[PDB]
Amino acid sequence: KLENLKDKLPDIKSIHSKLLLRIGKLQGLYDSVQVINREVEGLSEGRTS
Amino acid sequence: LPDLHRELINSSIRLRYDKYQTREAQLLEDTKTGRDVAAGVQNPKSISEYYS
Repeated sequence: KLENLKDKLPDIKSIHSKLLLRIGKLQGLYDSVQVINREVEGLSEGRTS
Repeated sequence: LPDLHRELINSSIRLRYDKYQTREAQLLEDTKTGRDVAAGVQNPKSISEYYS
């Protein structure tokens, strides 16, 4: 059963490429929340234009 | 009666001699298990890409 190890390899390349996709999405949600917390800090200083 | 007495004792050594042969033979099998069969596969590049 270990002789081929051929058609069992690209179905782990598939589930590993979706996980690296889901990491980069939620790493982008934690970079737009840190934009909202830079505006609400600066706006509640008192200086708007 | 003494005809069959001689063949009976002559066959009980062979039954005990063939028993001792298997105990030495299946203690060699118990060392043969391991990586005797691991270095037999000719597909070594795919079995390191799968584990990585």
